Amino acid sequence: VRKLLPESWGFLCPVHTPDGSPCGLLNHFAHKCRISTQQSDVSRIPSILYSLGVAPASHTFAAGPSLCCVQIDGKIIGWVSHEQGKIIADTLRYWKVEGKTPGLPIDLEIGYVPPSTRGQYPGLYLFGGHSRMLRPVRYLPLDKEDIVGPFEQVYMNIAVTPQEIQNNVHTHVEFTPTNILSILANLTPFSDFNQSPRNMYQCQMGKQTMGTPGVALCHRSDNKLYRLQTGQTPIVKANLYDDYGMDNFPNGFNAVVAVISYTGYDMDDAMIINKSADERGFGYGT
Amino acid sequence: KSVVKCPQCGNEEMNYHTLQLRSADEGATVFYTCTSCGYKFRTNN
Amino acid sequence: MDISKPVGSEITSVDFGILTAKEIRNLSAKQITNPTVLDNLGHPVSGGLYDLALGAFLRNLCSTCGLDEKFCPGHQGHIELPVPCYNPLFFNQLYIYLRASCLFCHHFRLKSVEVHRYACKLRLLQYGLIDESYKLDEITSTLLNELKSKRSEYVDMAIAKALSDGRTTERGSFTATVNDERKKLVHEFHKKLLSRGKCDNCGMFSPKFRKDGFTKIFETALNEKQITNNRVKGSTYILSTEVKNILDTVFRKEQCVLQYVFHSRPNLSRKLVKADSFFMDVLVVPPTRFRLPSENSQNQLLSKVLTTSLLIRDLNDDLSKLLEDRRVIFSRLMNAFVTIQNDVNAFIDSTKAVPIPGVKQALEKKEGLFRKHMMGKRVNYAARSVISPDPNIETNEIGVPPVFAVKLTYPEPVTAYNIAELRQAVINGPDKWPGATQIQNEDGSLVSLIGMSVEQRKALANQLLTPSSNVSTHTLNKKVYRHIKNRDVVLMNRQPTLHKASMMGHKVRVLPNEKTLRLHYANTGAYNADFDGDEMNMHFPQNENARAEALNLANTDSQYLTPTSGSPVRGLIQDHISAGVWLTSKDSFFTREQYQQYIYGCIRPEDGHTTRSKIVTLPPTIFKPYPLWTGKQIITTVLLNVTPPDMPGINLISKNKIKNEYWGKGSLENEVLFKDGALLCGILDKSQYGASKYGIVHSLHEVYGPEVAAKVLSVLGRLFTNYITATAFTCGMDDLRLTAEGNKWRTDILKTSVDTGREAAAEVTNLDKDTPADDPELLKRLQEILRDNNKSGILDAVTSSKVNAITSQVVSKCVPDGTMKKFPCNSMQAMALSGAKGSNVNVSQIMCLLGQQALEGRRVPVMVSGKTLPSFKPYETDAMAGGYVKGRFYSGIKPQEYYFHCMAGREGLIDTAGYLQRCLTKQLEGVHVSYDNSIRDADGTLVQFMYGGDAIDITKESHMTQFEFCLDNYYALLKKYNPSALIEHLDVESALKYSKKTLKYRKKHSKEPHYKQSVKYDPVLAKYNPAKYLGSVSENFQDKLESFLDKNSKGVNEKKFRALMQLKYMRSLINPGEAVGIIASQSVGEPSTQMNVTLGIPRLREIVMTASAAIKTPQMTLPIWNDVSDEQADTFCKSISKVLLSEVIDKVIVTETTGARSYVIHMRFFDNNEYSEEYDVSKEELQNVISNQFIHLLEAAIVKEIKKQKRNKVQRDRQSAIISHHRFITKYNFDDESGKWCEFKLELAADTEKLLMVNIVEEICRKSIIRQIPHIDRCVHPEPENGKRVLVTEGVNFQAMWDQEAFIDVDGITSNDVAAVLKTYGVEAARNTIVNEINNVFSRYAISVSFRHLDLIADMMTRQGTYLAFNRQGMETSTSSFMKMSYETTCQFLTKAVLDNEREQLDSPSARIVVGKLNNVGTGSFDVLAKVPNA
Amino acid sequence: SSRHGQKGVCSRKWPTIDMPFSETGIQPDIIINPHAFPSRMTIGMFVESLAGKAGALHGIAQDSTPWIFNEDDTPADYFGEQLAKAGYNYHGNEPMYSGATGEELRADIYVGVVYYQRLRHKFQVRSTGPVNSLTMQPVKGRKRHGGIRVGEMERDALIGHGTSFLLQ
Amino acid sequence: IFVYQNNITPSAMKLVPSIPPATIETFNEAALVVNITHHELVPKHIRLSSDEKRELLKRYRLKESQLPRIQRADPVALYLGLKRGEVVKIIRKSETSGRYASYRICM
Ligand SMILES: [Zn+2]
Ligand SMILES: [Zn+2]
Ligand SMILES: [Zn+2]
Repeated sequence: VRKLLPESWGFLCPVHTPDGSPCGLLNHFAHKCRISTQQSDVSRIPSILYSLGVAPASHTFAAGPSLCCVQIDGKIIGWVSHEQGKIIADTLRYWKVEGKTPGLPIDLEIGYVPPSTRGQYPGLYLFGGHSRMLRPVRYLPLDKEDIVGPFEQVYMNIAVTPQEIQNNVHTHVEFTPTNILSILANLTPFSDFNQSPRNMYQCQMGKQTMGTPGVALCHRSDNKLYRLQTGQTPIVKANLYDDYGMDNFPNGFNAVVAVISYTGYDMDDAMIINKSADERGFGYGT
Repeated sequence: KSVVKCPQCGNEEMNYHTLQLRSADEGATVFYTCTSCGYKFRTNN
Repeated sequence: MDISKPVGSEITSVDFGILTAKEIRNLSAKQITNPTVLDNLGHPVSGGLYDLALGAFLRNLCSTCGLDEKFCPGHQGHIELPVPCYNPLFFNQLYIYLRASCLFCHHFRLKSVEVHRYACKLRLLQYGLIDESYKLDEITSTLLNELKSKRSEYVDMAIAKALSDGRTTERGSFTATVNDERKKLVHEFHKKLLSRGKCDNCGMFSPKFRKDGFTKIFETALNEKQITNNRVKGSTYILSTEVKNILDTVFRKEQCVLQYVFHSRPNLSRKLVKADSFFMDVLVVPPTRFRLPSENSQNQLLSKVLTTSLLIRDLNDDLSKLLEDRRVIFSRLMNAFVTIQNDVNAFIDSTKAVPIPGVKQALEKKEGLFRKHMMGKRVNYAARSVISPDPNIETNEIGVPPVFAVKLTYPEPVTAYNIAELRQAVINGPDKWPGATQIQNEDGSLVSLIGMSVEQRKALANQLLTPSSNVSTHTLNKKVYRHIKNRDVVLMNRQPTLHKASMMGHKVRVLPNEKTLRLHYANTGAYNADFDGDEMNMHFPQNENARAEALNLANTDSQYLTPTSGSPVRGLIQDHISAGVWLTSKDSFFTREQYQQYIYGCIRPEDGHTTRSKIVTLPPTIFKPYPLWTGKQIITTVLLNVTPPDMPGINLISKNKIKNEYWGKGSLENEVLFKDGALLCGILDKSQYGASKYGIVHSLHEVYGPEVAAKVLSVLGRLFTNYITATAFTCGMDDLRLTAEGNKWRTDILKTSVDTGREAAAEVTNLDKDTPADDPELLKRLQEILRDNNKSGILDAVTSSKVNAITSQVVSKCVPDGTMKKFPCNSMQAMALSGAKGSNVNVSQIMCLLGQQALEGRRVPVMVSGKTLPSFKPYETDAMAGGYVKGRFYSGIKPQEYYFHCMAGREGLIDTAGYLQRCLTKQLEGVHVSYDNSIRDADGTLVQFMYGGDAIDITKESHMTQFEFCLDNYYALLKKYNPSALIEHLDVESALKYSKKTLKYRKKHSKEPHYKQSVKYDPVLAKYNPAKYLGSVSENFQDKLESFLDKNSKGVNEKKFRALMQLKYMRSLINPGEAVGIIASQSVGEPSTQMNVTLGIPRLREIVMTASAAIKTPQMTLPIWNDVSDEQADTFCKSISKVLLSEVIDKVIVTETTGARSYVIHMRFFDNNEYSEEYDVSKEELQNVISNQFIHLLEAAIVKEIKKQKRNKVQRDRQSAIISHHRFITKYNFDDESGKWCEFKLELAADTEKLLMVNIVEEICRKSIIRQIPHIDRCVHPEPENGKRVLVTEGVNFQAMWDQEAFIDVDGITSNDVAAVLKTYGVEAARNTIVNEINNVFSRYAISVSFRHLDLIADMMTRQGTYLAFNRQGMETSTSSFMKMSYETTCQFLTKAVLDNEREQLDSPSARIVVGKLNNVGTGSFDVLAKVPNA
Repeated sequence: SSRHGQKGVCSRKWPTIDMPFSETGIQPDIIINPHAFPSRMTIGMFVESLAGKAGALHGIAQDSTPWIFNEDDTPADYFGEQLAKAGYNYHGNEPMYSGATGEELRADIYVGVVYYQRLRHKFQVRSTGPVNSLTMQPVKGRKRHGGIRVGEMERDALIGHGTSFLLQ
Repeated sequence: IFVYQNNITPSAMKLVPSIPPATIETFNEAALVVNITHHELVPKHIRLSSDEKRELLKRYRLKESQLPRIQRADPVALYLGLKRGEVVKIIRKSETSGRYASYRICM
């Protein structure tokens, strides 16, 4: 249950997870994974599925995987063939992205499950309720923002960058390959070079820093509060650093760091500081 | 026994993806979307 | 403890007993009666729980002794109970004797002649007469008076025979193995005592009793069927006074039997055992010191006893006043009998009556009293802080801050030699170092120096050394509690202290500025202590006994070789190893100034390091044009000044981790060469100094001693630090690059990897190769692989094996041949080749190729859709899609390559997230080397007759068979043993006479195997004491010496050298007093930290801890003969295999017609040519499974579901016989001409509702065996390990492999299951199966724990001739009561101790910490006796 | 700690005149060991040292959002060419001198600025003090001047050396 | 000794200890197929005389009951036919020392 499953692409962060006992269980969203919070527009979708070929569920006489079942938010709208049920599931994506249809919202989750030998149970499971997980993705015919859920994602092909789009297999592409990482995960620089246990520790040790909590500390009466005195914006920063306003909250300082065995005192994990560095207020906090 | 020629810039590399949109009676719409220059269009039947 | 306040008397033994009621009335101070604790005005009520007679309480004097709170020891009182209540510690055994006894003659119901037999068998077992109790059974109304004479005369005869033949004292002999036969016999006694119908003396019944749990008792209704014997003889809650009114009369008639049941030791006190001993008429309240308020829970439990005790006294007032009132007062008084019982239950046992914690639960578990406050204690004069790394400290020292040097203090008694340095120390005072914080005067006074000025403090410096003013203190002197100086000793200690080298004795050296403990780098390999904020405990011993042990015995220089393997665990780690690769280069040349600065910067003669009082140097390597000193010549003169003079230099030929191809063309810098102590060639590496065997530090250890070698690591630790602060060491982005040649090599082998994922796809799926990835048949078959976990494992292992071959082609070309900056100038590569930090797989993943990211033996997991990830198409045959990443940490990995690498990164963090060693060390704590060289338990019982068979120390045997090293160092080892100064005390000649009577005998034999050999002789080691007789060595050492000394032939001759290895052996003997059982059990638990059959820590769980007779996966190894072929082996595996009927059937077609339910079970097999080749099942054998085995199981499942739905001539006569045996089969047939099908009709009634009858057939066919050898599932013929032909089966049945003589070597059948080789092959074959299977659990992980530890853990587990576990069920046969009470289930061992009236000699180390004795292992294994000159 | 999972305690605040110094005269205010890098494989710290040093010279920032660099254009080539146009070394190195002996060090030492973080995280002693009321053993607790525990695993380590007066 | 085919009547097992001092031993015919003392994992077991039992107990200063124990029911002390309380000598092969003689007693 603690595993990093492949279905978490763009919804859960790979690195931002603690080490030790909450590992794998406590984990964080991606920074572009927004959560549905209001019931989406549903009442015109059964009207425009009957115009696509779906027989109504009153007088249908069908069951099982030999057909595919059309469900909107948990109720059967009707029955349609596996052939047509992918045809009437590609227009519902084409018409929700090209927003000229007055019944299909952009926030809809059209999860088509294709028929397969001993796979998942087939059907067309439309979802529009509360509390869903949603991520943005760019839809290649008529390039616009499409919003997809995890139940919808596991059967469709997105590309991580438009220089890797392969023809007749890739439907979508991502806006950027960094909307899968969390807040704290984008902010570690050159993270595609570090070993992965060393990216996960910085999500642990970036939020154990004596930084600046806020600026309104006079009107705060918190029982323990760590404030670093002279923070600096980084030279080497991500582009989401400017975007979240992390310059309002400086968590450190640009130190001239030498990689040298000179001292003898700094071997295993330990380091040293220039003595006259923090005679001048280097790393000082209260 | 189970063993038994993009028109704007000019480049042959340009992506495409087809969908059969409304029914099996019509033709699959052949969409085209560029990377070199950025012109996009479609083709039905 | 004060060393000038001795103690005369010591506890010798303890013995467990029960307070009778007469004692605790005479014992008591004042009985207390009202259930209130303290009334108003703050003063406690007199007569209650807090009482001034029970002790001083809150500034108020004791009413018994008249002392205040600081000096009153506390006093016990008692409370009266009006009825004798049960003791919940003894109700489990009272109800045994409450039963099994007739209520008329008040004997037991078992016959008195056989109750006399157990009283005579248990008398002999009180003494050391375990044999004669079995001879007593061979001794067999008038003759029973003479049979009870003959049995009793033999008991009295055998005691006086053994007591006169020096065998058993009148105190009795009580070892472990007579505690076994005693507990077995009393369990035998109590078993058939309870199972009786009538008393065999007065022949009638007695009403049976009922146990409601605790707190109550019930008798049952006597049946009307057997009341008639109660007339020809001429339910009810019974009282606790009615139970005692039987068991008094029972325990009087049968005094001669329970006198020996309730006594382990012979009863020299002649105390009669009573039934009042099982009740408790009078509680004892603890003193008021031990129940002070936090009120306290023991005052709350005693309150409800006293609250009930006044109700039941007032309820008895009406009984003195007296019919309607008599009826109600006695059904309510009897309600108060259960409640005052239920209170004293809940007082003692909180679980036998959310709740208030009782008296038992203050003792039982961890966070209790034995484990939280006796075996482990909070300590004084101790400290704890974070450690930081520190060079320049002399490797046996610790760096203590001034904040530690001021608080911690030591009692120095003043003498003539102290009063110069201890007068100045007492002037400095408490806040100056080196100072003093107190003075303890002669009369036990104590003068604190904190609130004193400098004038008063100098005045007491002259009162310090005065003659004593009193005659009573005329021999004492004042003790100044000085500060800790630089000569003191310290126990450093880091948790978890998994082995004994994690708690070492350091010298001290204060530092004047910084506020943290400081530790040298050669100690981090022992404590497992990286300096990432780790902290560790510092203990300061307070007397000269403990100072002499943390300097000589638990010293950190003594602990160079770990006792796990014998390998060194001390050495330099990261920057010193990288500096010695640069310093011992051929490029290193030093001028006259740079040479002499490096040598003095590490030697410093004024700190006591050199041995010459003048730093001697060498002539330079080059003289002209100007003199220069090579870096080989630094470490030559470094090793020349720390070595003792007039002793020759070391001769050493070793190698290192760096090959000759990294240096150039024709370099010889792989081998190191010390000749005359001079480094003539080679690079000093991790293999030389470090935790590496046979280095130069490990060779300085054997030749020059443990003090000279540990001084080298100080000097080399500073010589490689002063070289670094002038000639530094860096690693940059330049070090991570390949050439444009080397990148082109990388991007050409990695272009092969695109078709690799598809060649591995078509090979697993058994398509023909060169098929496209979008083949509709490849994609059809890859979906079937995904749906099975097993078939996906053989796809994720073939693809993994091919892309890890594309990985190795990149690495074995692009590095070192194609790296841009090269060795030694390349530094990422240098510190990986040198063992400084990193591996070669770490520089591979940076510079070449990051590789197949492996999950739990697999590739990256796949979704339901066949996609591995949203970026890839479903079911693609790409190597990149499975987790094989082509990127590196220098260039960068793609976003889908990064999500795969975060899977394997997370798994290593889940696999990161202590009781095997606890169960081991508690059983083995007292096992020590005796002075017989014969290791044995603390109570005297014997484990091994010699330690490992040779009694040599693991930490003294690393060079014992390094014979060619010692021949190069003959004149250096002869100085450290000095054989000429040892001839006067030892017998040189006699053991060498017997050393040839056995060597010449054994070579003349050994043509035969070991069941024939009448050996005629002990080995020379089990007859002569090897510590005293020279030449008494082990047989392997005698052979390996005489095999070494035979092959090669080289001013030392052939016979001066064998007379030195026989003396190096004798000094390598293990010392008498070594705590072996701890060391053997710290060398198994601590290597378990780094951890088709079970493996690892669950394998050690089954062997050591549980003694699993029902092992999880038993196997058996069958040696194939050298005559039969491999074709006669795999067709022999097919004759030993559980072939189910499920394994032979293609499909079963039922056919159900009704309208008598007609089932037509037509079952279809495979082709007869096909299942007579894969399983060797014949056509006629398959018929006899259906004829007699399948259908009778099928008929017992059709009826079983009906019972629970109520809620030609050879064939037609065969058909009629199957109908005749069975119930509702009307037709039967079988394919005789082809063996392909089988069909049998199956009728029922019509009352039966519809059965499934396919899911029945699917369950009966999986339980129907064609042929089966019992307890054996499958026989596998693997590849031949070690050149021998091995036939592994998946079960244990030794009998049925004895028939297969013609295929299997039956006298070589080894196994895996120890409790089955114990049963068929005896005790000494279970002892070898336990050693070899506790070995291959370490042989897998390349962990080499020596066989001396595995041998004692074997011989401890088989000491009783059985296979005993290391748990509480395997330690019941043990003498030490406090050992078992400190382990677990304390009050179950407490009541088994006190019912047996068990006296213990305080021999185990667990029982010498409960009572505070000195431990009998190591230093307390002998007395020290002073010779006084006059009479 | 850096932003790359590299934490380490302070050993000693090393004096400025005993620190190495470049030809430009700057002296580093953190020394990190070159051995923390191979077993940890935080190569992203090494390219922050190039990008940090090159950006302080030109007065620019650089982005470091991941996957802006292909395998073709290594950032060691993107940030090395910026260090070469400032007069500094392409490989991020700088010539430094010993602070103690004043000598030219062998290799050019790899320096640069990297963003550091100060983390947030002890020292009890006891000679004598208060004891317990039930057992007369030292009190549990740092704030109450109490002692440390010699437990059961510490007990048989003292048996295991055979030292019998240290355990007493 | 008394080798039988399948089973002895449990009331007929009342006679095999019945006559002293003449002991009666009892073995299967299916258990005596392979001699267990020929196995590679068992050592050479030799029972000690009473004059060599005492010299063992004198050298190590032992009681009779402090030795390591062998059962009376394991198949090696049924092979030799050991009566309770006589020491057997075990010539045991080791990995590091070779042969070393150890001893067990049957209780
Ligand atoms: Zn274009
Ligand atoms: Zn008192
Ligand atoms: Zn009776």
